[PDB]
Amino acid sequence: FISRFAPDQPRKGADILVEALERQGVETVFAYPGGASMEIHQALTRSSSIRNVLPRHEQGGVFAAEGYARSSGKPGICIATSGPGATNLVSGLADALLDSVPLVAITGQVPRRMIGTDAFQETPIVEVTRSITKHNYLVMDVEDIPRIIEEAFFLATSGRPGPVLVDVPKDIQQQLAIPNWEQAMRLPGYMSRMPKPPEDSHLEQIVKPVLYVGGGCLNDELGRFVELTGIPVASTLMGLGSYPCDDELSLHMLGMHGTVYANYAVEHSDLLLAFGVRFDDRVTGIVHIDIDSAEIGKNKTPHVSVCGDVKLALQGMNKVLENRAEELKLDFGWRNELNVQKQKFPLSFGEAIPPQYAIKVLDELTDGKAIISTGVGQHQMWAAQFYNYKKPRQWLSSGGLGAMGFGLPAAIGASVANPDAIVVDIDGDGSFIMNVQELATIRVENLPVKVLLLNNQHLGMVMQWEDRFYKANRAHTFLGDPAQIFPNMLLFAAACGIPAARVTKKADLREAIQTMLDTPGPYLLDVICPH
Amino acid sequence: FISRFAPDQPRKGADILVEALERQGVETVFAYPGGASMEIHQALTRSSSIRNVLPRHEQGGVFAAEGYARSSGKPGICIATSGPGATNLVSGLADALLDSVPLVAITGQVPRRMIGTDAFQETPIVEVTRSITKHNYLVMDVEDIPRIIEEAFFLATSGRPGPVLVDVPKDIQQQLAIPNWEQAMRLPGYMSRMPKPPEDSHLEQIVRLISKKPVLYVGGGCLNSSDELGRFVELTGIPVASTLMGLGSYPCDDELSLHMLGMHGTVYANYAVEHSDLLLAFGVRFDDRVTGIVHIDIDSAEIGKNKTPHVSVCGDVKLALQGMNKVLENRAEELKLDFGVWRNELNVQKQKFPLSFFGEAIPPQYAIKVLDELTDGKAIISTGVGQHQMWAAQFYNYKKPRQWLSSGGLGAMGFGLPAAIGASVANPDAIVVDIDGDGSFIMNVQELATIRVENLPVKVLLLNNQHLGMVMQWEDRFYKANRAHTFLGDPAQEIFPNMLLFAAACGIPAARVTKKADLREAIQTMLDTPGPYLLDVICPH
Amino acid sequence: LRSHTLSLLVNDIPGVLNIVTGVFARRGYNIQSLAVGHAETKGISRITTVIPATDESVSKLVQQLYKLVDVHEVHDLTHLPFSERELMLIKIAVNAAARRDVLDIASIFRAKAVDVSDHTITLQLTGDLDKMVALQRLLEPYGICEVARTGRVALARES
Amino acid sequence: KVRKHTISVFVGDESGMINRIAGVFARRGYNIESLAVGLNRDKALFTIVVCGTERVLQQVIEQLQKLVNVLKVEDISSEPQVERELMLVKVNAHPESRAEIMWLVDTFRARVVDIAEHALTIEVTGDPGKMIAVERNLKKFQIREIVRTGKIALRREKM
Amino acid sequence: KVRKHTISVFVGDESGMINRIAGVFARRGYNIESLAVGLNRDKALFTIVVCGTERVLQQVIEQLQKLVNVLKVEDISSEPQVERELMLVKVNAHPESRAEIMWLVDTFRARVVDIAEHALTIEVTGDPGKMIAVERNLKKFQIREIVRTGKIALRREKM
Amino acid sequence: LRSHTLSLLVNDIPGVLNIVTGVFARRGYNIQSLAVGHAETKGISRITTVIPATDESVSKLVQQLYKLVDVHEVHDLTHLPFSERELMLIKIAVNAAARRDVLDIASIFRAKAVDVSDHTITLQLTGDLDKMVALQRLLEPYGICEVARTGRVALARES
Ligand SMILES: Cc1cc2nc3c(=O)[nH]c(=O)nc-3n(C[C@H](O)[C@H](O)[C@H](O)COP(=O)(O)OP(=O)(O)OC[C@H]3O[C@@H](n4cnc5c(N)ncnc54)[C@H](O)[C@@H]3O)c2cc1C
Ligand SMILES: Cc1cc2nc3c(=O)[nH]c(=O)nc-3n(C[C@H](O)[C@H](O)[C@H](O)COP(=O)(O)OP(=O)(O)OC[C@H]3O[C@@H](n4cnc5c(N)ncnc54)[C@H](O)[C@@H]3O)c2cc1C
Ligand SMILES: Cc1ncc(C[n+]2csc(CCOP(=O)(O)OP(=O)(O)O)c2C)c(N)n1
Ligand SMILES: Cc1ncc(C[n+]2csc(CCOP(=O)(O)OP(=O)(O)O)c2C)c(N)n1
Ligand SMILES: CC(C)[C@H](N)C(=O)O
Ligand SMILES: CC(C)[C@H](N)C(=O)O
Ligand SMILES: CC(C)[C@H](N)C(=O)O
Ligand SMILES: CC(C)[C@H](N)C(=O)O
Ligand SMILES: [Mg+2]
Ligand SMILES: [Mg+2]
Repeated sequence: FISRFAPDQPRKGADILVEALERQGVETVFAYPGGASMEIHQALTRSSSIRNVLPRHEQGGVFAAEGYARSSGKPGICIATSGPGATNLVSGLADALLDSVPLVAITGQVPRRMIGTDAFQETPIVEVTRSITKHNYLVMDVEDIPRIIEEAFFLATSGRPGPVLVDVPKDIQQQLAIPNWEQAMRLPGYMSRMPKPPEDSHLEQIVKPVLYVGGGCLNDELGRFVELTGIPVASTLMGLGSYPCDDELSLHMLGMHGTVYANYAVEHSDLLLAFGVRFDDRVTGIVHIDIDSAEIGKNKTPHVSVCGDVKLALQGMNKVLENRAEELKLDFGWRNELNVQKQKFPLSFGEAIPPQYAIKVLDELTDGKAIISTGVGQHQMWAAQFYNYKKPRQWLSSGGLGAMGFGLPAAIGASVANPDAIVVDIDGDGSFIMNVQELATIRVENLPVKVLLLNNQHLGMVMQWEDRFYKANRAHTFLGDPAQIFPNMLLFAAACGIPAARVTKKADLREAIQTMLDTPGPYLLDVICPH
Repeated sequence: FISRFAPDQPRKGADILVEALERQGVETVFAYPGGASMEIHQALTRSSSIRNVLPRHEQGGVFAAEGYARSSGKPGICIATSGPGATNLVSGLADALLDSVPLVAITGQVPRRMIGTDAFQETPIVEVTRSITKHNYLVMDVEDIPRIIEEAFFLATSGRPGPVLVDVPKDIQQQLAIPNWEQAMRLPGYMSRMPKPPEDSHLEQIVRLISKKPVLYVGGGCLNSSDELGRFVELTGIPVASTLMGLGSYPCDDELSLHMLGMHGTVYANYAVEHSDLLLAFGVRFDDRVTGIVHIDIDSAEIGKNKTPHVSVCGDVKLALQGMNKVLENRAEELKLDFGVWRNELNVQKQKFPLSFFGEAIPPQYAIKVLDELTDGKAIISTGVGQHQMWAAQFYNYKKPRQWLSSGGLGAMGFGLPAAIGASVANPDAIVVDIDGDGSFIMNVQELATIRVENLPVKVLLLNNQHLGMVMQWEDRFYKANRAHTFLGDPAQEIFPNMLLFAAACGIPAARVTKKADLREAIQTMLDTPGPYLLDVICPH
Repeated sequence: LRSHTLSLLVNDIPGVLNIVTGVFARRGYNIQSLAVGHAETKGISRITTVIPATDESVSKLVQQLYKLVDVHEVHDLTHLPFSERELMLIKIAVNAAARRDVLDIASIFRAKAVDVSDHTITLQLTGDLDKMVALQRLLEPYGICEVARTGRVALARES
Repeated sequence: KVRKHTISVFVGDESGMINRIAGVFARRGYNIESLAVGLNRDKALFTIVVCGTERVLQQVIEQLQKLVNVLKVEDISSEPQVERELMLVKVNAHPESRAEIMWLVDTFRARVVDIAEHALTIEVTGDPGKMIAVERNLKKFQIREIVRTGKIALRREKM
Repeated sequence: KVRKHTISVFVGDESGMINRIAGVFARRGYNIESLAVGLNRDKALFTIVVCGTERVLQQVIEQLQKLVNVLKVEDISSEPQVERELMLVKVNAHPESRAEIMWLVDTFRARVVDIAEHALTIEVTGDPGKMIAVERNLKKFQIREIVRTGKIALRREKM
Repeated sequence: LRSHTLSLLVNDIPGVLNIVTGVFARRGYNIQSLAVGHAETKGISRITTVIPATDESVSKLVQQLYKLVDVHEVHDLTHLPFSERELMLIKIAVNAAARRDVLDIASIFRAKAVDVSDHTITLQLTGDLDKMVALQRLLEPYGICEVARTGRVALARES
């Protein structure tokens, strides 16, 4: 590290923090100006390495920092001003804590002497967030900033990843002090509980089976293990991409919206390798390997369970299998019976476009290599089932929270993290309009984001619970004007100087999708569908 | 009340709740559908008296329920699904608790057996909100619903008003049970502390104190006492200074209305305070924007909070003014109150420092003087948080209370457009005008589609300047004009976005205006056109 | 349900009790008594609590508590052999004649008198919940004014 | 003028009451030295000990009255009062050490709760000044564990 | 589920009554672990302790009612009850051993009955848990003889 | 004013107490209690006293006392940590019925009886001023005859 100040020069706490971030390898932050963040924003302008991206609404900021953190694996960062700013973040933190995504939020706070009185824009944000974050800190002394920031990045990344928050009073941000980059972490409880490396005796004990993998497998070893075993793999809505969807053994999504053959596989399996999963009710309606000792036995009691990083467990088992593969002579050619089920219940759907065809076309026109983000609607299930992901992180979606509006900003995060990737946002009608105001930001950065809108003039997924269970009764699920596409999203694109088109025909759509992929820079495609 | 069910017919808890709301005089609710609120939404469709309004974003819903509650004085209501729905309400509740606005929020929750498992969309919303609400309940039994709802409406309205929240597990909403509309409130601590009527001995001591340079200082606490205050001003002739929340409580056009005081307040009102000899702090909390003594308040906690008063009284200012009005009336001729010297000296200051503000490059203060003139100062005005809020507060003559709707202590951006919806539902035939900066505006621009769904006659006045103006000012004033990205246009060029197209997308007529001489007719064209309209006013940054 | 005892050691940061009590309240469990105080070393406090629960649910709750950054360790004591004590102060409205009677009960319980007025007296007692409730049930005929109970405190016995 | 004030709070019972009470001090960043509470019947009485200024106390002692389910609140610290703490301690006790420590317990009017050859459990009760004297004496012995309730208090009834 | 139940039996007196009572347990091959009785006037109250299942107890506790001269029978084991044992022990006591054992008796509130230079007789009384603790302590001393009564019990009168 | 305690050592010459009491009476200060007696060595006496004063005026008065030829040393104890005790005898007119009641109070205060007649009884008490005045205030209903209070005695504690 190269310091902009002398090793003994006293400087503002703000610059101390900025340096602490640069020292941690920070490169881009999402932030919004306001009366409690001016010091930080001015320091971010004095810095040269960290890029600043200003979204239109703070909830867009936190979602962009989440898209960035999910696609790059790097810890995402977002900053906001006290009061109303901070409170807008809550919808983000509640998502991060549910998907185990590392994220660090920093906020400005009222002067220390003003805390507790209800001063202008004062808010107990620490007390509001205490129950929905992995840990959080109130900075009472500039001298702890280096240690606090370090501990924070460590906590965010170590163990099960999760969001963390640090609040800094304005006067502490202005206060001049001398840093100290050498200090120890004070985590004596947490450190003592950090998972020890896996024990080979269990790996050897592990040596109609089905592999069940989820978000815990995000970090080759599984593919190698599949070679040493030839076992069929079932993946969750979060496990997608961890295993190539085009492989013969990839059973795609399992569960309630999952593939029928994968569900049959589970229904008739004899050995379940629950590696990196939490037995979510959408899946459940046994061998467990996990880093989180709390998930062990949480929803269902396993026959065998191991605490520790699945990565090391797979490397160990891969060696144990390699030195004994010829002795074990594993064979489950169960595989045929399940293939027969694939043949008996394969996936399926005039000019009134099938949305599944829009996804099949987009997969094949992009080698299944493009980065996908979604809202939360019928379109989230279709874009999960019908697109063949070939890398992890190609799929970005709200797993457990189900937060509408997630799409567009998560596409921004992914575009900043992967400057040259093909980024396509596949979105609901309801899910799109909730954050349509962020389109302005794309024009400011000229990001080549591709927007695909599955327009059917309704809050769509709720209308499936109407038409399946509540006797098709309309609880206002229709979003159009009863007297007569509303709004004309073409005009929305026009307002941003972004080229766009509307499509209605199955016969036009293949050329239209290719037109958006051909067109340099950003584009909007409005796919008019039957409800 | 007329029940849709037999007095002994067991029915779903959802219908029990709906009936409990109808029994409380509920008329319209802002709600958003989702997997934990379907039961409630269905019951709301089976009901006939309560109208449902569906906004585009939940944080629009809570701001409409706040606009409705502020303009009508009635307790506002909003409903939302669990998880991401509930969490988006937090920005509203934090506002209500800062402005003492009564509001009741109801939300659906995961089945009881699932709580604490981290189930799909589960969120400890009770624990998240516990520190920012007057009280909150977790409904553990359908049988308490009648009592809980009653207690809630009472708490929301009684004492210092404030927001309250009730969370109901889905299975309890479906559970069939027999109601009981007769049950007592369990509020022993709170009830025991409710303020007793004011004591006349203090009113008479106040009359005694009523001085040579007195000033009346009133804020949001005077909302329900405009007539009594006007009468008191007759019995005294004392000049009145009003806060950004006190506006409308006292006619701005009266000779004694000094308008806003403080950091942005009028220079003459600030001189008045600087040289006053007796301060009647009635319904105020000594906020730092005002402060940088007689105190009357319902909230015993505000007494002596920021500054120690010489005399203080706990109780409703309404009763204190009625009592003092009688005490003064029976002795007005004996007291012979007179402050002409002080009143004149201050008028001299008015003359020396009157309210004041480059070719066709529009003065926005003139745009607001025109807006007052063309609306008799009678319209409902709503505002964001930038420079535009200060101008609309200073340069418009409010004649009645509740004419001014703005975020006071919290300052939440995006408040305008949904608060205009609330006021428009509460006052079907009023003129509603929403005044905004383009930073304060764009954060909630997704709500414009709702206006077309309801065909509401809302008038939007966008004071466009392509910057975050209030932020861009404190840079140019203090932080050496240096820029934390305070520009929101495209550097390569023109107004961005073209808000005309945003109106066009909703089939709403609109206009753009750039020059001082057109503006007076452009505002009149917006006021004359039936139904909704948008005027985009282009200003120098 | 049945009542259980938890003993917890905590990293003694300002505000940590709010984090811990939030976990019980998020499961909805009503803590019947709590005591918190300095442990054997500078920089640690012990919390001890009684809750109505299942021995299944406490096992889930102690697993759940280990997710906190600021716990050092947590124990159920309920199935173990443990020593237990509890302290109580009680005030009573009493006249000179009844004072005799009350002093008799006190002597039986081995209660120590600790305040007197010819209006009222107060007694100190130590023991366990059965003697506590027994006494508080026996003194009902007199105007019992208030009862400042500590909640239990416990330690396992290795014997 | 940092001082170790003590507040007593009287309440009607609800799930999460200790979490509302602990939130008002956590929101300041103030530190609770000790807190003790036991659910008496339908109602409960806290006694709590905190470090800070008498200025900021007037805020937190006012803000506690805003809660709908608090019945009464007092700063007890200046008034004439009964005041007691229960402490419990386990200490290693070699047969010789068993000889002197016997002289100590025989002094403080302490009781022994259980015995093992490695350690003993002792129950100690009295005024906080005796508690500190005891701690300074035990400092010379190999403590094994200690736990204590925090000071309970009640006002003395002057005529 | 072998458990160590206790039964209490109230009788009108006849010569050989204990022999009928002891026959019903001997017939099963059951074991009387302890038994105590004394003729109070014209009537007597046994308390007895046995090992086995709650199933077979229902047979022998029924078969005891077939006797013409039993007045009442109860299984007392589950109820809230007063319970006590008397024990008496003679132990060798060398002048030094006399020093530590004094510390023990001074702990358990034991009394000394008679003295000789070779041995002492001690009287011990309390709950069975104290009795076992005492035995585990005396294990380290040269016992000479011991005898014990077996537990007496009575139900506590709840209101 | 506030009360202060002075401890003085003096040459024990015949008539020295007149010199010392002259210094207080020349300032006009009304001594609340005084006790004088032999110190730790032959040829020295200790005087101990209580006076209402300012902690300014006691500093002037101890400087003033050093001018005396017959003093060895003088101390204020008031701001120091010091142990304190006081002795009282009290006589009461009491009949056989009230004698019961009085013995009850005595037992509570841990007062020891020391004279009896069927006309009157006298009690001995030791402690500190609050128990002294409390007892004297409580026995008012009976014909309290006389009180022979010693005044306080104090020594600093080095701990
Ligand atoms: C309407 C809707 C319906 C849905 N229906 C389905 C459905 O039918 N099927 C389906 O699969 N999903 C569905 N989902 C998604 C669902 O909410 C859950 O996310 C999913 O069932 C389980 O996610 P997971 O276990 O794979 O990841 P999660 O457990 O939610 O998150 C990541 C996991 O990774 C583990 N982990 C993290 N780091 C490590 C590490 N280093 N080492 C080991 N482990 C680690 C964590 O402990 C955690 O368990 C649906 C979503 C929606 C919105
Ligand atoms: C950028 C910005 C700048 C600002 N600058 C200024 C400025 O220069 N000047 C200015 O005036 N404001 C300004 N404000 C607003 C100011 O900061 C406070 O938010 C405002 O004063 C709050 O309103 P209030 O003081 O009247 O009390 P409120 O917050 O509205 O509280 C209501 C009061 O009424 C009392 N009350 C309620 N019912 C009764 C009753 N029945 N009887 C008696 N009392 C009752 C309550 O207890 C309480 O004291 C500014 C706001 C912003 C966004
Ligand atoms: C914030 C929030 N509000 C409401 C819901 C409930 N919900 C789930 S998906 C959905 C509608 C999906 O419609 P759309 O976004 O248009 O996608 P589509 O179903 O047409 O594919 C709703 C209202 C939610 N998940 N989150
Ligand atoms: C959510 C939130 N973010 C930031 C602020 C700080 N803030 C106050 S006014 C303002 C913007 C001012 O510009 P604008 O709202 O467009 O109106 P203008 O000042 O030009 O009149 C900002 C960022 C805030 N109050 N709330
Ligand atoms: C241990 C606990 C009471 C801590 N001192 C707190 O203030 O939260
Ligand atoms: C009174 C208190 C101990 C309450 N039962 C709680 O759980 O918070
Ligand atoms: C009652 C009993 C001791 C009887 N006298 C017997 O001899 O059996
Ligand atoms: C010490 C004093 C009382 C002395 N013996 C005197 O006679 O004066
Ligand atoms: Mg939809
Ligand atoms: Mg603006």
